[PDB]
Amino acid sequence: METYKVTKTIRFKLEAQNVGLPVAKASFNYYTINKKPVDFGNEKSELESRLKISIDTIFKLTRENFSKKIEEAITADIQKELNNGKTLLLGDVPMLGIENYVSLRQILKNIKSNQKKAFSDLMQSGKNYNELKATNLYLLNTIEQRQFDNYKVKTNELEKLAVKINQATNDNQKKELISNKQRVAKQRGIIMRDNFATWKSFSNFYRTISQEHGKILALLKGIEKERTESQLLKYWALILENNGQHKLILIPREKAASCKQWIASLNPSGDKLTKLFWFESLTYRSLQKLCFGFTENGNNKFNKNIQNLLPINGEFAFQGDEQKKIKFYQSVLESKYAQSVLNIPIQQVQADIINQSFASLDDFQIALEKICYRLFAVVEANIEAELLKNDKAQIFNITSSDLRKEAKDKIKSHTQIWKAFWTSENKQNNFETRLNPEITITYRQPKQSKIDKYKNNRYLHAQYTLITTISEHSNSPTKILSFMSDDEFKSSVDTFNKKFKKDEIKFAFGIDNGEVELSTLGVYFPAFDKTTYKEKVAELEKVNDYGFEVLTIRNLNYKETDYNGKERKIIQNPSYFLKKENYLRTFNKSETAYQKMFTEQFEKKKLLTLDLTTAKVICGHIVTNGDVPALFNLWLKHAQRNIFEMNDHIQKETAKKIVLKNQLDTDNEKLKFAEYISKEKEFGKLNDDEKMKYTKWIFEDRDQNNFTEVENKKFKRCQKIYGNYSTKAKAPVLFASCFIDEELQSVTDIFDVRHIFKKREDFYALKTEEEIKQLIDSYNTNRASHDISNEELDLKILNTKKALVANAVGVIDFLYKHYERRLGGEGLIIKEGFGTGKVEDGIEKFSGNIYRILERKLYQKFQNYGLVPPIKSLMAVRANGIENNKNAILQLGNVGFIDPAGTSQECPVCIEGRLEHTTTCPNKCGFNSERIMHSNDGIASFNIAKRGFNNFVKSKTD
RNA sequence: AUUUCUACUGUUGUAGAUGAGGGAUCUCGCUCCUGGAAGAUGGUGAU
RNA sequence: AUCACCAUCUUCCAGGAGCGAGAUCCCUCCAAAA
RNA sequence: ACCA
Ligand SMILES: [Mg+2]
Ligand SMILES: [Mg+2]
Repeated sequence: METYKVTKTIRFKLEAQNVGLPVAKASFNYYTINKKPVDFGNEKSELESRLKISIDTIFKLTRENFSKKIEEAITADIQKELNNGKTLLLGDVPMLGIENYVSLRQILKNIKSNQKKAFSDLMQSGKNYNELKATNLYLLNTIEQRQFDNYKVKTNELEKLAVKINQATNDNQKKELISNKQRVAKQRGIIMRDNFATWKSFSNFYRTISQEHGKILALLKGIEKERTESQLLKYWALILENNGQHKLILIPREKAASCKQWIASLNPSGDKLTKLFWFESLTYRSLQKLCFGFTENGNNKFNKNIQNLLPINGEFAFQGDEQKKIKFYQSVLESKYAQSVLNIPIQQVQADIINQSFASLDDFQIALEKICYRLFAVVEANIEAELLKNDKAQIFNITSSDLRKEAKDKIKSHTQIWKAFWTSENKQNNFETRLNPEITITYRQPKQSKIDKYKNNRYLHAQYTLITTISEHSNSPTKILSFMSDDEFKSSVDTFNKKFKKDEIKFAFGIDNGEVELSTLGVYFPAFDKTTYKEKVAELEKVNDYGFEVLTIRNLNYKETDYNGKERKIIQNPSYFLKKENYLRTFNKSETAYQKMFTEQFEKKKLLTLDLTTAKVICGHIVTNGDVPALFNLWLKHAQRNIFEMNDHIQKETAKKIVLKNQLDTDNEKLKFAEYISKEKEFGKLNDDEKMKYTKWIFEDRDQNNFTEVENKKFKRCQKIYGNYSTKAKAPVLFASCFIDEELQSVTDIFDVRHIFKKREDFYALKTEEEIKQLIDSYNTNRASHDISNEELDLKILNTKKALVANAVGVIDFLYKHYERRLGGEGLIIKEGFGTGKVEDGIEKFSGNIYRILERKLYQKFQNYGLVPPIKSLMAVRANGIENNKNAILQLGNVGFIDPAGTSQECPVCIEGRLEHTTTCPNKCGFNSERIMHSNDGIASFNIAKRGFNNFVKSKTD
């Protein structure tokens, strides 16, 4: 479909020849080397109008509710300060320069601080409830005496603990500390955090005010920082091409004036295996700065002339008429003065801009940029030394790994673009791929943690890196988002959604997000929907013509020895067994050997679904088992974090102890865990005798026990973290228990239990069972959270969570291209709209959920094709899910969202039936998922796609 | 062994992904500095 | 036997700054002729 | 919707 301009930041390496922190920044265009700060006059005068507040309108900035007395008290407290003619602001901003101003955020902080100061003194000193009710602490007043006593019991207990600790000796001191920290201080803090209603409400109100202020604080901070970021340009840059390779020349502005003049006299003499390029261009965004930029001061010499062309002054004169603006700009280019100082190609502009007529301003911008962008070329004998002599030019070599290897046709995309920029054909499209006129250089020190311990390596020595920005699709409409109001982004999305047409779409992808399979994919086409069921079943059965072809590894332990005697395993890197050259080179085998190995090790089949947990693209084939290590790394990082966050990390020693286990031993531990898993309601109501049968139900094999209807009545309704915890489960679980007593006798105070790891089958192909030794070294009580630095422990889960998404986006894009080059039309990506309420629950249950990251990476992927609009504030548009509506659909470009109700069990053909088991509908229709889907778990994704398609077309009917 | 990340890894390096810099608000874990309160212990003064 | 004070010491609370993890968010990345 |  029709695209729009897109930007990316690509970088290379530089090798110095003649001479992180910004060592240098440069601009190819010679006329942006003396920049001046942007004209933000409007926004500065507009944001002050949002800062100012009128006292009486404060309480309507929040959803919270305060009684009238508290409202009056707060207003009185603020008025106490607003005397002497001060004016109130939503916050303090030293950059705008306001004075005699009073910050509301500071006052809200102070009235909270003073009261939390007085309340502690009152509670500590030993006053009474009636004394409290007579104080001026209007926030803490009116608490139930029950809470007051609940708090003072802990206070006095703590008091006791204090003097106990002072006269301490020996290991006793360790058992005291924990009892002081773990149970008393934390419980007391939570009591006041989550039970004092007015306190909670005021905390929420202050939070909302603080966030609101922070927004328009960040905006203004960026506005100010732009004023100083734009003074660091000093160099004019050139690219000297030779023998098919580029150099990089930086020349200071002290000499650019003479250097360009000298270069202008060079003779263009074809190709001699050496060229000295230099860029020139003008843009619409710069003409407005030229004409209506800083006009109020009157020193804009471009407005000492040209005024006759004006209607009165200032860009606001045009009132917003596109065709008056177009004509004024054409006249500006038509003026005698403008052509005397500008450097545009007068002939082509005159024959193609001034004389023409444009339908809209977008085309005027496109034509101006298209015709004003030039890439010159000159050549002369040994043209390197004159620069070093006359102009003191610094010189680097631009390089990278892909720019030095023998074979080509297999090269990284970010190098593909740079290779494609210089092609001759690209000069005849008017530079569709554009290299923007500003670039930067950075210098990185070596890692001492690598030097000391140490075989080529990046980090073993310093590096010079070049960062450049490249704009693809330079001849399509532009789109920018700075300073748009929140209500304009939604309108932008709605307008951009109009491009799609009802009969344009031809298929859809449905994606399901579980927790045993982190995600699942399925494909739907309109051809599946025949009239009779007998036709639907047959249409589905033709898997050979619809589904896609996938390879499955047959033996994950297979290994082979290469010529060096080293051994290699298939699981770690299958790409050394699928590609031909790699196998024949490394293992020195013959053609027949390769054919036999390929025919014996890998199975292949065509299906309608998949399982994105481990699928990967290897040498053009989709391997369903090509990415086990990336899943193991995630299931290991989750456990390593969990077993480190349940310790304690105070400086002073403590006796908290924790251990790993395969099963729980003492009934205290089982009773603690069962409580950790169940809902507080329907559990505390559970009889103290049945709390043992519940443990037997959770932790035994369920085969030798005669559990009655109680299981459905009670056990299955109070469980909120589902799973299988038996000893013979498919993926046996591995536990961590925490206590203090030395030997864990049958009567000990265990005060935490959790389930850490899942022993997924086929993890043993990488690591033996004993490699829980790895899961432990990352837990240690003595460690202080402040001390722990990177490169000795790593708690990050972001990278290991982006790895799986990186492997899944490849599969999804490959399938999208495959089907689009067969059906002739674009398709929709459908996933259910959980919103924000359920995303947090999903994170809680596992903490490695991939939903939001996968969505945020699909948006990044599919923008390049021009299929979703630019995104500014994602939470603005949705902020929530789609519930209780089985027809609605939320659309961002080609990415849809729907309600997930009743999708995971309905039969694709019979609808009314339910298909939780046997892979055949109980209604006895012809449906049978044996030869279609990888398992019975894919039926959700299919449905997720199905409902995604039918609804979308339904939206276009009117 | 990489502009950068992940799995490998040296007879041409291999398979997937890649928009980077600086900053704002909030939640959780910790440390140093200054101030307030409760209190343990040796000593000194006093009625 | 009681009351005031000096000094070492324990805990909790408030404010300032810094480190580690997660969530939401923002701006910059093309201008000038004497 | 997440799951012996
Ligand atoms: Mg689902
Ligand atoms: Mg699922």
